[PDB]
Amino acid sequence: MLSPKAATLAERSAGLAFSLYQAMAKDQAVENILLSPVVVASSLGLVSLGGKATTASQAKAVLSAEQLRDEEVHAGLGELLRSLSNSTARNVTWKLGSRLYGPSSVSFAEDFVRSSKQHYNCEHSKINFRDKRSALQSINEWAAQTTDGKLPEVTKDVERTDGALLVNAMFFKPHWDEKFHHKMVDNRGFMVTRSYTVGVTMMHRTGLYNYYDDEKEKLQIVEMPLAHKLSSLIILMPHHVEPLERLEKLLTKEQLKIWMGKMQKKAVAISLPKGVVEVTHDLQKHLAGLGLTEAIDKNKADLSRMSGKKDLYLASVFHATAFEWDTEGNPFDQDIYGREELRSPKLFYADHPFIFLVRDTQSGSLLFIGRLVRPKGD
Amino acid sequence: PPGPPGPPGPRGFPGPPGP
Amino acid sequence: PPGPPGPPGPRGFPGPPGP
Amino acid sequence: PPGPPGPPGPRGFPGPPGPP
Repeated sequence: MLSPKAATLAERSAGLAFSLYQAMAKDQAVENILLSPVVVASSLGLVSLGGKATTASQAKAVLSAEQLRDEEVHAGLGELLRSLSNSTARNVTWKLGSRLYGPSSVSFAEDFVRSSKQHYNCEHSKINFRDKRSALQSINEWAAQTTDGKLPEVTKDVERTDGALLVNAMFFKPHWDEKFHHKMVDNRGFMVTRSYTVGVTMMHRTGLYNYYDDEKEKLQIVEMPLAHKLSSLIILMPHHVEPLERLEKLLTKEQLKIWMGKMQKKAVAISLPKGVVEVTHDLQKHLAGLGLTEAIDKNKADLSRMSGKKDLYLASVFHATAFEWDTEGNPFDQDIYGREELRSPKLFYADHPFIFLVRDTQSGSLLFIGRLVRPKGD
Repeated sequence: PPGPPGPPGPRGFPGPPGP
Repeated sequence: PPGPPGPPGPRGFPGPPGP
Repeated sequence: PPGPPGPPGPRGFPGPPGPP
C-alpha cells in the first residue's frame, strides 16, 4: 500500500496525465493515445532533478508540485514506480524501461546518475547522433529488449539531434479479475469511421459488471476489475461512430465520479478488440504547451546538474507503449451467477473508437489513460 | 454441456442523411 | 464449451432527411 | 457445469439513407 507521500504524487501524476491527454486529443496528428501518469510525471521529475532555476521550477509547476520539496517529488515518484514493478500482488504484466540518451560529447554528472538511478531507475548512455543509422539502432534495440519484443521499434527518425532524448518503453497487459474464455474469439469489423473498417479479432465475455448507459450524452461506460480488484479498467464509448472530441469534452475527474456513482452491477456482454496496440508519442511539444517551455529550448534550458555544462536541452520525450488486449485473467468458480443472472445482458460492443483508463480502486487515482481510434489489422 | 446461445447482436448504425 | 453466437442484430434506423 | 453463454451475434445492417 502506497505511503501518503506516494499517494500525493500519484494524484499529481493523475492530474497531469489528464491535462496531457486533453492537449494531445486536440492534435489531429494524434490517433491512438497511450499514457502512463507516473511515467509522464517521471519525465518532469527528471527535469527537476537535472535542472536549475526556471528550467526546474517549470517542471515542478507542470506537475502542480510547487509546494512539495524537491526530494519529496523524486521519493514519491520512485515509490510509485517501484510499486508498479513489484508484481507481488498485482499479477499484471508491466515492463518499463527509462533511458536518457545524451550526445557523445557530454558527460553525465556522477551525482545525477546515482540519483536518477535511485529514484527513477533511469539508464544513461551517450550516443553519437552524427551516426544516425546506429543511433536509431541503439534506441530501438533497447526498447525491444525492454519489452521482450512487444515494442520492436519506437521511432523511425530523430529530428532534433543536438540535445538529450528521454525514452520510456513500456509493455502493459491488463489481467482480468474474471478471465475471458480463450475460445471466445472471432473476426469482425472495427469501424474507424463510417466509411473505413478494419478487420480485427474480437474477444467476448458475459458477466456481472458495473455499468451505466447515459442516454442524454449517448455514451456507455463499463468497469472491468483487474486481477484481485485493486484497480479497474474503465471504458467509455459513444453510441454512434463519431470522433471522440465530443466525449472528451465531457471527461473530467469530477464527471467520472458522477458516472461511476450512477453505475449498477448488471449482466453485460463485453466485446473488445483483441491484440497489441503500439503507440509512440513524443511528448516534447505537449509538455511545452503545458508550461515546460525552457527545458525543451536549445537557447534557454538549464540542465547543468545533468552534465555540468549548459548547451543540453530536452530534444524529445519518447513515451512508447505496447498495450495488449488479451483474454487471460484469474479463473472463476463453476457459477457465481446462476442460470438466472446473465440473461438479456446489456451489450458493450466495442467495434468503434473508445476511451479507456485504468483507475486505482482505493484512491480513485488514474493509473493509465488512452483511446483506441485505429487498431492494427490485415 | 455447452452454454446457451449468445445474445442478438447490436442494431446496425443509423443510415446516412439524404441528398 | 462456450455457447453458440446469438443472431445478428436488427437493421439500423433510417438517416435524417436531406437538407 | 455448463459453459459460458456464447458471444453476441454480429451488428445488424446499417440503416437506409433519409429522404431528400
